[PDB]
Amino acid sequence: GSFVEMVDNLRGKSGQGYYVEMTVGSPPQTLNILVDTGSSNFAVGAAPHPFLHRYYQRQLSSTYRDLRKGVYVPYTQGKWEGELGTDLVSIPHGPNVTVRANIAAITESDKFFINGSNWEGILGLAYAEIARPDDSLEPFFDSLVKQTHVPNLFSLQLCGAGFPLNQSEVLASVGGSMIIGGIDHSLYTGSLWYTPIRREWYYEVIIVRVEINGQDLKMDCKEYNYDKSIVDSGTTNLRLPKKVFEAAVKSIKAASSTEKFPDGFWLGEQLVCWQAGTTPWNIFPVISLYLMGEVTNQSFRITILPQQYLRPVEDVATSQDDCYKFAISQSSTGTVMGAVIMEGFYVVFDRARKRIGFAVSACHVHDEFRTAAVEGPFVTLDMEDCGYN
Amino acid sequence: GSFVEMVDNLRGKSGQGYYVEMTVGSPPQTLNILVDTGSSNFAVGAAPHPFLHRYYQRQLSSTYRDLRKGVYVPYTQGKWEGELGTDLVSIPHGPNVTVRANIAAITESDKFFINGSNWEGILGLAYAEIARPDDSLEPFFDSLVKQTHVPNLFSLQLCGAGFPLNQSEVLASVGGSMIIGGIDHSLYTGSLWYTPIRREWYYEVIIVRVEINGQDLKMDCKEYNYDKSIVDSGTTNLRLPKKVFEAAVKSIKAASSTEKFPDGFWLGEQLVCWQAGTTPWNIFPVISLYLMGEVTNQSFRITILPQQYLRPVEDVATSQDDCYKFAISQSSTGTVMGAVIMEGFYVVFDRARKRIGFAVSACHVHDEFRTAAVEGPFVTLDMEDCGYNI
Ligand SMILES: COC[C@H]1CCCN1C(=O)c1cc(C)cc(C(=O)N[C@@H](Cc2cc(F)cc(F)c2)[C@H](O)[C@H]2CN(S(=O)(=O)c3cccc(C)c3)CCN2)c1
Ligand SMILES: COC[C@H]1CCCN1C(=O)c1cc(C)cc(C(=O)N[C@@H](Cc2cc(F)cc(F)c2)[C@H](O)[C@H]2CN(S(=O)(=O)c3cccc(C)c3)CCN2)c1
Repeated sequence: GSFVEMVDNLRGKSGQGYYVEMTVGSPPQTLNILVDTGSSNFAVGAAPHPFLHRYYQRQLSSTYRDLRKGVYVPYTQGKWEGELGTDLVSIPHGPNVTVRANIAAITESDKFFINGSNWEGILGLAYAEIARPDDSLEPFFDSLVKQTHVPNLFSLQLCGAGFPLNQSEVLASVGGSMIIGGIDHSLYTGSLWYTPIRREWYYEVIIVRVEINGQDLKMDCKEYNYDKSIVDSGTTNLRLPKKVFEAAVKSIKAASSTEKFPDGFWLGEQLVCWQAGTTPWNIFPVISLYLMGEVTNQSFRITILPQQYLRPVEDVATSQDDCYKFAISQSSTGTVMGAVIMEGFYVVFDRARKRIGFAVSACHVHDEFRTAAVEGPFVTLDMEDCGYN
Repeated sequence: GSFVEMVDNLRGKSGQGYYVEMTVGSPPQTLNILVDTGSSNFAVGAAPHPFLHRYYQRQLSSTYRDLRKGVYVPYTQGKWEGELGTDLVSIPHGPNVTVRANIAAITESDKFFINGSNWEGILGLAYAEIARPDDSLEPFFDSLVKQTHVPNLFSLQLCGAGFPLNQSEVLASVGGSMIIGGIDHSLYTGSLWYTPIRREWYYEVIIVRVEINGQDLKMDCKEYNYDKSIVDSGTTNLRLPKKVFEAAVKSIKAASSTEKFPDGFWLGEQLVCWQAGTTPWNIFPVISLYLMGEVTNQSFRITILPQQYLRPVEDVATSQDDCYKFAISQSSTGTVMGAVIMEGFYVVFDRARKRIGFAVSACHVHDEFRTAAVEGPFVTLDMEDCGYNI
């Protein structure tokens, strides 16, 4: 019911990622690790890097075991080269257990570490199927559950501030909670609705309908999941398949037409600013994503506000204006429900029952007139046809 | 060949540098000078040093003029301290002119002079912007052009032997040509392709694409010129920015994977040897560097062989094996197209038209199956974006 020891154990923000503290080796080497539900490798910087002020020093760990094998891991954003091995790992603000897990010691990288993010590694929480080099390299969460009694489930509450957080602020602020092995009821309001995990590789789900301010985008639902739809804390934006993205932007533009913005804004590249406190939230539409339910021909929906899809950023002039970037972008690899979307909800990755739960987050940003929502049920047919093959 | 007097006026090798003979003072004092397109100061040993068997003696020159000013000049490799002055300078196997130029008389140095190199000074041929102490100290070539009718251009043909040269051999062998004021057609084959000199300080260029055996390295082209790319005869290796180096080595290892080499080899530190005549050139890939062309959206490429990037060295046991060191290394100061790269081509430093020309060298080392090349044109867009801006 409650896991006080794990509540508020996350820090960070949508644009730089959310991270949890972990320790590797003996004696314990503390490192901040990016929580990534969109990959399956546990890797840490293991050599000096301009953006790192600390890294994993294998020669100083008595429990380090060298697997005598290198691995090359590229992501959409960047990539790293690492040396595989194992060591004892713990989560200070997590379950009171120690696990021997696989660790990729990063020796070379390109556009992977983020300057000023405060994290030095990544925690891939997805399934073995997409682990590199292959599925024989057991993911951290799998080792955790196998070696301990911790229930096969974790939940994430990512908290966007709603405004820019400067360097010192983001280091001192609570970014959210990662409850390992349970669900903490204080992190959400209303009811939890579950959508099935279609297949166990990414946390894959199926979107069956999309609305912009109640208006049906009206596309073949297969387009929404081409070539897949995933829940990914390791990606900032809500990324949509090319065809869906173009349709969504046209609709969002139509709904917010009382004000015109440069193309660069809609490309998610340039920011838009308004005098302090005057952001016209009301001219932007809410976005509803209907997800397949656990009951036959039943679906539910999660609704996102512009407070979620417009990401706060500090103005180039550090002025007092409230500025933002459009956090919805085009994808060529399916739908990616990133951090800005997760920030509106408490998300339960129920691996044990092969499902993902959504509930209104106790820390989501909104205004006096609208709120994010998770509602159901709705009658929906042939939802399995929405999945891509 | 329209400049027979300057053809074959160079001696030396990639590992110790190529030098030209010059005279300074009245009466003329002969000295061997390192040809360095990577710096802009003309300086000579002017005091006894263990590695010098001769040096500039100012008190014996009636035309020596003291500028009453000292200067400290450090390079990545080493450094020297000297006293500035001017004197009359000539190049015996060069244009038939005498010019008064600035000369830094080296009185102290650290890791600058090389034992057995046979040179006693350095000729910085780059622009005034990087001259020490500042750009008011006119570089030698600028003085030469201003005081004479020599065209504002020089060309270099650096000739690597393709095998080790002992002390005696390196002293009697022709190391190449420095044509002052012109282009000698006998030093190259095929056509000359020109890339723009981006800015006049180092001889800076812009690389727009890189291939290893035709396979695109596929990096943002800005990486190739971070923070700059230069043509430098004063450096042995092809030096590449950290990330480009890592990518290049990975690809070169992949292409030559039928043979495994120790990390020390790829670090450019230890040599690898093969039984005489059996070097497996064919397992190593050719490397192509695409350079911005003179025409809009057009580029050309220069391709080098392992015969260029594997530098011949004498075996530690002076055996009959053919040994080499990997002559590609990482840099934290941008790309450096060093001597091992220049050895594959005839390079024209066309200062007058702010461009650098490349053509297959008549003396590049190759085998019966592959040759170095300079080919074009290729359609390339947004090349200006490949250049780096601080
Ligand atoms: C919070 O976000 C922070 C800001 C700043 C920097 C990145 N970033 C983004 O918003 C952003 C944007 C885009 C367009 C992509 C990514 C992206 O690749 N994320 C990765 C994790 C990651 C986070 C980083 F911080 C840097 C980095 F190198 C990578 C995630 O694991 C993606 C990976 N892919 S896969 O097909 O490659 C892929 C598939 C299967 C296995 C692997 C190993 C990779 C699938 C979806 N899950 C992140
Ligand atoms: C053939 O090579 C022979 C073998 C044996 C010994 C050196 N060497 C190399 O291969 C080698 C290696 C490395 C890593 C560096 C150098 C290097 O500094 N070369 C210098 C010239 C030089 C040659 C020597 F022989 C000894 C020596 F002291 C220096 C060149 O002018 C470099 C200098 N820089 S700057 O930023 O410093 C620099 C920038 C602007 C002004 C100055 C004054 C210095 C820019 C690129 N142009 C040479």
